[PDB]
Amino acid sequence: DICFIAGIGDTNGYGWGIAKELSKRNVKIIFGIWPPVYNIFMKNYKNGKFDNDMIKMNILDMLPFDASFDTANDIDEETKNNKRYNMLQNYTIEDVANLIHQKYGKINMLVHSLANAKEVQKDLLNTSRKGYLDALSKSSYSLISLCKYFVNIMKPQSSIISLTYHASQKVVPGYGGGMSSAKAALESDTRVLAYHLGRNYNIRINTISAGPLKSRAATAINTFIDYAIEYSEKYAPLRQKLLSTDIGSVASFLLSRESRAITGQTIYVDNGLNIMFLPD
Amino acid sequence: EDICFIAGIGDTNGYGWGIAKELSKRNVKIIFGIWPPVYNIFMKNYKNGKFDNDMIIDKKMNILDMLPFDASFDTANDIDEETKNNKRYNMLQNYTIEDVANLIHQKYGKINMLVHSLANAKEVQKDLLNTSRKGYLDALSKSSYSLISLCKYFVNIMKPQSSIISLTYHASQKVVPGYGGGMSSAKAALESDTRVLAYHLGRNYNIRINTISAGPLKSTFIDYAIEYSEKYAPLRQKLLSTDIGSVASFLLSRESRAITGQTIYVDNGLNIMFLPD
Amino acid sequence: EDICFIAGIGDTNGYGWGIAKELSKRNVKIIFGIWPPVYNIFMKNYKNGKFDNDMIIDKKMNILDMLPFDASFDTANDIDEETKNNKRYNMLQNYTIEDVANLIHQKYGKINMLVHSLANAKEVQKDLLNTSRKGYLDALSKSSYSLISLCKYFVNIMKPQSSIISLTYHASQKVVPGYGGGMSSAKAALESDTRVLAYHLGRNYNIRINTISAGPLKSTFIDYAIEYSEKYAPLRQKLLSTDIGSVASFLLSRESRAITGQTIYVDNGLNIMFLPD
Amino acid sequence: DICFIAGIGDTNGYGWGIAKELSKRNVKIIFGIWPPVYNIFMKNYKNGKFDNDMIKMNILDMLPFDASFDTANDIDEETKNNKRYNMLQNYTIEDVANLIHQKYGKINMLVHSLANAKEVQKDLLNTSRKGYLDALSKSSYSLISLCKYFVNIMKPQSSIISLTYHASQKVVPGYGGGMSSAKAALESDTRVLAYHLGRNYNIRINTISAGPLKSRAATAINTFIDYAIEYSEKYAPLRQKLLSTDIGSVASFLLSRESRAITGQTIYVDNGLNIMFLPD
Ligand SMILES: NC(=O)c1ccc[n+]([C@@H]2O[C@H](COP(=O)([O-])OP(=O)(O)OC[C@H]3O[C@@H](n4cnc5c(N)ncnc54)[C@H](O)[C@@H]3O)[C@@H](O)[C@H]2O)c1
Ligand SMILES: NC(=O)c1ccc[n+]([C@@H]2O[C@H](COP(=O)([O-])OP(=O)(O)OC[C@H]3O[C@@H](n4cnc5c(N)ncnc54)[C@H](O)[C@@H]3O)[C@@H](O)[C@H]2O)c1
Ligand SMILES: NC(=O)c1ccc[n+]([C@@H]2O[C@H](COP(=O)([O-])OP(=O)(O)OC[C@H]3O[C@@H](n4cnc5c(N)ncnc54)[C@H](O)[C@@H]3O)[C@@H](O)[C@H]2O)c1
Ligand SMILES: NC(=O)c1ccc[n+]([C@@H]2O[C@H](COP(=O)([O-])OP(=O)(O)OC[C@H]3O[C@@H](n4cnc5c(N)ncnc54)[C@H](O)[C@@H]3O)[C@@H](O)[C@H]2O)c1
Ligand SMILES: Oc1cc(CCCc2ccccc2)ccc1Oc1ccc(Cl)cc1Cl
Ligand SMILES: Oc1cc(CCCc2ccccc2)ccc1Oc1ccc(Cl)cc1Cl
Ligand SMILES: Oc1cc(CCCc2ccccc2)ccc1Oc1ccc(Cl)cc1Cl
Ligand SMILES: Oc1cc(CCCc2ccccc2)ccc1Oc1ccc(Cl)cc1Cl
Repeated sequence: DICFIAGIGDTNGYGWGIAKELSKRNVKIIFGIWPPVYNIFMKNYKNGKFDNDMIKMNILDMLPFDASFDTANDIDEETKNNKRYNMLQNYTIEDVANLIHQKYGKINMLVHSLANAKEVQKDLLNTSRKGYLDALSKSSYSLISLCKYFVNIMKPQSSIISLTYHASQKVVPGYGGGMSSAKAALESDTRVLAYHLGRNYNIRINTISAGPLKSRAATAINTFIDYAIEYSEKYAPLRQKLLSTDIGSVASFLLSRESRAITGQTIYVDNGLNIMFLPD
Repeated sequence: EDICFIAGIGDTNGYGWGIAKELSKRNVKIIFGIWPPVYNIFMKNYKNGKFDNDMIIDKKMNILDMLPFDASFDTANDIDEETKNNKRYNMLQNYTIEDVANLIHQKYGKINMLVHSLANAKEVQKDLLNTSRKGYLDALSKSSYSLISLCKYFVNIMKPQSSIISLTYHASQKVVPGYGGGMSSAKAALESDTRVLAYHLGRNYNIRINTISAGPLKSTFIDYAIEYSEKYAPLRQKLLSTDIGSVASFLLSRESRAITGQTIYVDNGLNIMFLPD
Repeated sequence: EDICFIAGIGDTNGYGWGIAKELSKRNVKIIFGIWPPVYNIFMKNYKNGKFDNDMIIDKKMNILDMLPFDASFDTANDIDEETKNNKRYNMLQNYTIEDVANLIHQKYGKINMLVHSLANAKEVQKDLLNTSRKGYLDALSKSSYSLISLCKYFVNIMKPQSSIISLTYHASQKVVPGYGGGMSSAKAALESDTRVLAYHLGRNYNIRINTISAGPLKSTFIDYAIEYSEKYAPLRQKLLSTDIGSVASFLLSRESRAITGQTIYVDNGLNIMFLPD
Repeated sequence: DICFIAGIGDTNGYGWGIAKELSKRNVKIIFGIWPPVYNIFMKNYKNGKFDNDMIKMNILDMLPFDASFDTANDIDEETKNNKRYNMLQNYTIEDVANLIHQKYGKINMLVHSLANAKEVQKDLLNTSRKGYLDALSKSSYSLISLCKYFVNIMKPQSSIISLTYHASQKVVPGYGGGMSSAKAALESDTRVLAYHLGRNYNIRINTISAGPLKSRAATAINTFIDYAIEYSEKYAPLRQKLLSTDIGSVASFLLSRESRAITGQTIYVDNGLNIMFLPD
C-alpha cells in the first residue's frame, strides 16, 4: 500500500490529516510538495518541528511537485530559472510519475489535495479570464492530468480521491477567483473520470467535500475562514470541531478496498452543514 | 463492546446479512429484528444449520440475539385484533418497535449501532398512477415512517456518538419504471427524512444518521436491473451484499464521525451515468 | 377555450388565488375546488363581495364554478360515517376526487389545466422525530397521494397535451427546522412522484406535469421565513402570489411543451444560497 | 425590449429558435456572429436563404462578435491580421457592448448561446491542458465576461440566459474536450452570478439545459448527435420531436417579466429525458 499525496505544504491542512490517518493503516506515504514551499517544509522536517504533529508517521519520500506542469516541456524558461525551482528536478506531473515508479514500482493510492487561484480575493463577476483559467488549470485540470499519468503506475484495483467545497453547488460569497467554478468542474470531472477509469482500468475515483479548516490556503482569502468555521460550529447538525483527521479517516476509507463499490461520488465530510437550508 | 440492532432480515440473501457479516469482522455484536410472519421459519433454518456456511467470517458471526420485530407497530397500543388473533403473531410477543427496544435494553443494555434494512409495499407491482391510497400509505408506513419511529424509540437506549443507517434506492431521484406501489415515493421520503433526522439527532444527542443507496442484489425486474447494472456501471465487478456491508460498517463506526444526513451510493457508480454507452 | 381546475383554495391569500389571477389574463376559465369545511364560508364571502377587489385583472376574473372538494377521499366509497354525520359535510355532496371530476366533466366537458395547490399535516407543529405514525401518514395522504389520485381521476377528463402543476417547498431537499409533521417528507415524495408521474402521463397520454417550489407567502415561522428570504435572497423584491401565478400560467401553457417532471423554483433565488452573507 | 443574441451562425441551432420566439413577442433582436462565419451568414441573409426560416423576424442588427476577446487589447496580432477578422472591427466583448449602447441605448435581454472546445472529440482523460482551458474560456468564462460588460448597458430588471447540457451532471461519453467540465462550471457560475447580479443590479440570470438538436456544433462531435436525438425520441417521457423553438419559447419566458421571481436556475427543456434512470 503506497499513497502519493499531491499538495501538502505544512501540518495545518487536509493533506497532513490524510497522511496521518493513512499511516494508521500502515500505508506508505509519498509527499508531493510545491517548490515555493519545498525547502522550508524539508527544513522543518529535519529540525523536528513536525515531530509533535506526527504522533509515528511512515514518510517514504518527499518530492518537489508542481501540478501546473504536465511534462518537462511545459516548464516555461522563467520558472525553470526561478530562484526556488532552480535547483530542483523532475517536478512535473509526468516526471514524478516516472520517478515514483522507478524508486518504488506501482502504487495503489492517489490523493489530489491542492487548489490555487490568483484572484481568489475577487468575486466571480470581477475575475479576469486569465485569473479564472488559472483557477481551473491548477485546481481542476491538474486532477485530470494527475490521473492520466498515474494510471500507468497504478494497479487495479487502485483508488483516487480529491478535495472539493460546497461553493460549487451553493453560493458562498467570498469564495472567488473562479474557485467555485473550479470545484464545480472538478466534481463533474470526478464522474466522467470515474467512468473511464472504472471501465478501462478498474480504478476508482471520488471526491471529498470538506467543511472549513483554518489552513494556509484558507487564510489566503481576504477572517472569511474564521467566520466559516464559527458558522459551521454553530449551525452544523454536529457541533464537534471539524478536524483534518476527520477528513483523513474518510479519505483512508475511500482509498481502501472497503469502498470498492463507490465511485464517481462527492462525499460530504462537514459535520452535516450541507444539509441545512435555514439557519437554526 | 459494540452492539448493532439490524431491523429487517428474512434470510441470508439480502443487505441485512451482508451488513451483519462485515460488522462481525469489527467484532460487533449483532441482534436481528425479524418480521414475525417469517420469524419461526428463520429460527428453524438457523437451528437446522442452513446458515452455518453463511456465518463464517476463522471467525464465527457472533449473533447475540434474534427477535420478532414488526416495523408497522410503534407500541403495544397499536396492535389490531386481527393480527392479535393471527396465526403467526399469536405465539409471539413484544414485537412492536418500542417493545423490542425495551427488550434489548433490558437484556443487553445500551447499543451504539442501528440498521434500518426493511421495505414493504403491498402494491409494488402496480405503477404509481395505479397505486391505491391504501397501498401508497402502507408503503410509506412500513418503509419510511418506520425509520422515524425506530429512531424515536431506540435513541433512549443508545450511547452518545451512536450511528444509524438505512437502505435506499435511486428510484427516489430518477425514474425506474417497475419500481411501483409508492416504493419510489417511500425512498424519496426516507432520504429527505434522513436529513431532517440528522439535524435533530445531531444537535440533541450527537447521534449520526445516513442512508446507503444500493445497487441491485438478487434478494423479475431485479434480473433486468442486475444485468443492466453489470453492463453499464463504471465498475464491472459483481455487486455483493458485503460491498454494502463494508460501507455500512464504516458509516456505523467513528471513522465517519463527521458524516451525517447523507445519501451514500454503493452501486458500482451506476448512478452517475446518463445515457448507455 | 381553456379550463383549469384549481384544487385547494380557502381564501384569496394563497398561491391558488395568485395562480387563478394570472391564468385569467390568458382568458383561462377557472374552477375552484374548496375544502368542504370552509366551502360555505368561502361562498358567503364571495357573495358578500369580499373578493371583488381581488378579482379585478379592466378584466374580471372569470370563475366558471366553485365546488366542494376533499383531497383525502378518492371515491364515494371512501367516505367514513363520522364525516357523513359531520355538520359541514352533511349538507354537501359529490366532493370526493372522482365525484368532482365527474361533475366537472358533466357540466363543462374536458379541461386542459390542473392545479394541485393543497397541503395539510395535522401535526405540522411537532418536529419529525416527534410526529406520530397517524400524523405522518395523514400528511402524506393529503399532501402527496392526493396528487396521484388527482391525476388518476382527472386524466380521463383532460385533452391531450394537457398540463398539470403542484406546489412544493425546499424543506424536501434541505433542512428547515419548524416545517414539521412530515410536511417535509410529503414534499420530498411529491417532487419524486412528479417525475414518476411525468413518465407515465407523458408516454401514455402526452400530458405534462411539473411542480413549483415556492418561497414563503404569508397565507409564526412564516414570518421568519419571509423576513430571512427578503434579507438574503438574490432578488430583493417582495415575493408575490402572482409571481408564482405567472410561472404557473407558463407551465400550464403550450409554451412549456418540452418541460416535464421538473421542480421549478420560484423563490427569488433563495434556494441557491449556502451561507448568509 | 431589445435582446442581444451572442452565438448564432445559421438557422439550424438554438440561437435562431430563440430569435424566432422572441420576435413573436415583438422583441428587437441583435445578432452577435462569430467572424469565421460572419460573411457567409450575411450573404445568405441578403440572398434570401433564411427567408423560409423567418416565417417575419425583426432583426435590428448583425454584428461581428468573438467571445474569446474581452477587450481590443486582448486581440492577438495573428487574429487581428487573419483573413476573416481582417477587415472587421469592434468585435470584442467590451466593444460590442459599447457599440450596441451607442446605436440603441440600454437593452434588457441577453442570450449566451455559444460554446467551443478544440478537443471535443477527445475524451476527458485524453484532453490536454490547453484544450481543456480553451473549452472553459470560450464556453464558460465568456458568460461571466459577457455579464461584466453588458450589466452597464442593461436596465433593471433585465434578464440573462445561457444554454447548457446534462453532461455536466451525469456522464455522457463522447461529450469530450472538457465540454462537460465547461457546462458544470457554467451551471455553477449561473448561481454565483445570480447572487451578485440580483443584489447589485436587480438583474436575473438562468440557464437552459436543452436536449439534443442537430446543429452545426452538434455535428462537430465525431452520429453522436443522431444517436442522442434518436435515443431521446425513444426514451424521453415526451416523445414529440424536440424543436429549437421549444427552447426558444422557454428562453422567451425566462427573459420576460413573467419569470421575475426565478434566478440562478438550471431549467431543463428536454422532453423530460433528464428524469430517467433506467431505459424504459
Ligand atoms: N481548508 C478548507 O476549509 C477546505 C475546505 C474544502 C476543501 N478544501 C480543499 O482541500 C485541499 C487542500 O487545501 P487546504 O485547505 O488543506 O490548504 P493547504 O494550503 O494545506 O493545501 C493546499 C496545498 O496545495 C499546494 N499547491 C498549491 N498550488 C500548487 C501547484 N501548482 N502544485 C502543487 N502544489 C500546489 C500548496 O503548497 C498547499 O500546501 C484543496 O483542494 C482545498 O480546495 C479545503
Ligand atoms: N436488493 C436491492 O436491489 C435493493 C436496492 C436498493 C435498496 N434496497 C433496500 O435494501 C433493504 C433490504 O432489502 P433487501 O433487498 O436486503 O431484501 P431483504 O428481504 O433481505 O430485506 C427486506 C426485509 O424486510 C423485512 N420486512 C418486511 N416487512 C416488514 C415489517 N413490517 N416489519 C419488519 N420487517 C419487515 C422482510 O422480512 C425482509 O427480509 C430494503 O430497505 C430495500 O429497499 C434493496
Ligand atoms: N405559503 C408558502 O410559504 C408556501 C411555500 C411553499 C409551498 N407552499 C405550498 O402552496 C400550496 C398552497 O398553500 P398556500 O400556502 O397557498 O395556503 P392556502 O391556504 O392558500 O392553500 C392551502 C389550501 O388547501 C386546502 N385544503 C386543506 N386540506 C384539504 C383537503 N383535505 N382537501 C382539500 N383541500 C384542502 C385549504 O383549504 C387551504 O386553503 C400548498 O401545497 C403549500 O404546501 C406554500
Ligand atoms: N445542439 C444541442 O444538442 C445542444 C444541447 C444542449 C446545449 N446546447 C448548447 O446550445 C448552445 C448553442 O449551440 P447549438 O447546438 O445551437 O450550435 P450552433 O453552432 O447553432 O451554436 C453555436 C454558435 O456559437 C458560435 N461561436 C462559437 N465560438 C464562438 C466564439 N468564440 N465567439 C462567438 N461565437 C462563437 C458559433 O458561430 C455557432 O454559431 C451552445 O451553448 C450549446 O452548448 C446545444
Ligand atoms: O477550497 C477551499 C475551501 C475553503 C472553505 C472556505 C469557506 C469560505 C467561506 C467564505 C469565504 C471564503 C472561504 C477554504 C480553503 C479552500 O482551499 C483553497 C481555496 C482557495 C485557494 Cl486560492 C487555495 C485553496 Cl488550497
Ligand atoms: O429497494 C429495492 C431496490 C431494488 C433495486 C431493483 C428494483 C427494480 C429495478 C428495476 C425495475 C424494477 C425494480 C430491489 C429491491 C428492493 O427492495 C424492495 C423493493 C420492494 C419491496 Cl415491496 C420490498 C423490498 Cl425489500
Ligand atoms: O408548504 C409551505 C411552505 C411554507 C414556507 C414557510 C414554512 C416555514 C418556514 C420556516 C420555518 C417553518 C415553516 C409555508 C406554508 C406552506 O404550506 C403549508 C404548510 C403546512 C401545512 Cl399543514 C399546510 C400548508 Cl398549505
Ligand atoms: O452542448 C451541446 C450539447 C449537445 C448534445 C449532444 C449530445 C451528445 C451525446 C453523445 C456524444 C456527443 C453529443 C450538442 C451540441 C452542443 O454544443 C456544442 C458542443 C461542443 C462544441 Cl465544441 C460546441 C457546441 Cl455549440
